[PDB]
Amino acid sequence: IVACDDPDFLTSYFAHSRLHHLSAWKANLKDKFLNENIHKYTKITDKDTYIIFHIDFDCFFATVAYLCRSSSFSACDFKRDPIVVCHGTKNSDIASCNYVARSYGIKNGMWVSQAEKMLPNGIKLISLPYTFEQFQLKSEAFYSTLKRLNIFNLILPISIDEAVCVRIIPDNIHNTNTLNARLCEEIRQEIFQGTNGCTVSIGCSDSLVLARLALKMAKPNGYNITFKSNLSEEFWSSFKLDDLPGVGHSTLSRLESTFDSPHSLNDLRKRYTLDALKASVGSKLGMKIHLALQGQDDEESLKILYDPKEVLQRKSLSIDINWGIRFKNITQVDLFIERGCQYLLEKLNEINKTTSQITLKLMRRCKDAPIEPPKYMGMGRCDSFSRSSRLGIPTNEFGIIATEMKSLYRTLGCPPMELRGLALQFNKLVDVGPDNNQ
DNA sequence: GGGGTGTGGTAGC
DNA sequence: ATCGCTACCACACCCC
Ligand SMILES: [Mg+2]
Ligand SMILES: [Mg+2]
Ligand SMILES: [Mg+2]
Ligand SMILES: [Mg+2]
Repeated sequence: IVACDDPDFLTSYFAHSRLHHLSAWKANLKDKFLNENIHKYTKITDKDTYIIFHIDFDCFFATVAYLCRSSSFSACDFKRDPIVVCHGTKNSDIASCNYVARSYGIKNGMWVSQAEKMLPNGIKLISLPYTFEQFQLKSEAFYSTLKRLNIFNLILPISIDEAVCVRIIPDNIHNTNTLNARLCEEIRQEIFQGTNGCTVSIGCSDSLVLARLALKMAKPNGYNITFKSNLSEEFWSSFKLDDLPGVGHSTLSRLESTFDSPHSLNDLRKRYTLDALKASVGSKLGMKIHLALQGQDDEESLKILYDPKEVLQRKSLSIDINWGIRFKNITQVDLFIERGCQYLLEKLNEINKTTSQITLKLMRRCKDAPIEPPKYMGMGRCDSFSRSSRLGIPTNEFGIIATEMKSLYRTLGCPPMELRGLALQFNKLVDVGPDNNQ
């Protein structure tokens, strides 16, 4: 047990946090792409007609944690048992659940306690531990396989378990559903072999948004090919409103209020107007959804194809610790802030940059919220506060940055015992060149 | 037209 | 027990 005032807290928390792993893995994949392409020009031009293959592991952590499970779980059956990956037994996040579990309504992000109640009696939840190194090794085999196939002009990392793969079609060549199905089946088989038993699903289309939707329709362990020319009511009626990229719970609530609770993308596209859309969820998001309901990408989403090097380039650097934060005095808070700045500057030096603007954000216990929340060591119900500061000169100096971060904490006025979370941010990064004379 | 700030939401497991 | 990260767009609202 490592408490937050222990010097090892940051190391231990990040070693156990799957959300930290997800972000660190994604950051590393983007840096790797930039390094491998520093002298290449595989970007998509206006002259290119392309097919998108959106490829994603099915129930990634659950599949891999199963395939690598310890001898204690040897009898576990991936096809018949409801399986989750999680740390705990009660108010612990289900990071991933297999499709047996999902047949009872269990979802990624659910607490174990909530998921257990959806099982009929006699049906036992199997909880597997995280296998983080294995997750990374399987993802390595995934990206290795995608490259080795020599069928994509551009391979964009989305996450540890997901990539957007672009195939350029010469007008020389007549593309067909038959060829696309064969490519999907090749990819699915080669990844199944290369990962020793993991399955991917694939969405294949001529836009990013349709490929994402096709991917959802393909799961589990399948593929779907839906081009703009194949769109139909049957397609749109198959999707929930929050199946649309960019539509989470808050946008969903607004759409349901404005449009009389649509229950499918078909309902929505028959009811909406562009203007009512923009009024409900905002102008840019409204335009994105409007175009999406046409099967079309918006300008912002297309930038990753036209200029992947710019989109994938890191523009900020931060840490967030909103779990296990229980400090008794300002001395201990300040030491934790110093430890966090040390960690961030190590990352900042690895990428050979300085920073010209920093932010501290905190979570503070709501005045009427219990001191110990339902989730062990959780932040609970909180109010958020943030404050930023522009540095005079771009710098990587601990003394300057840590001192200003601690000043920023002081100006937010949160008593140490009320603190439930801290984020430390370098908002603007500046290159370091060969000329540092003045 | 340019700039700034803090806040909100989403994305992957 | 339990590990509720983190990058980045978009917004509302302020200044010249
Ligand atoms: Mg998915
Ligand atoms: Mg997946
Ligand atoms: Mg994924
Ligand atoms: Mg969505």
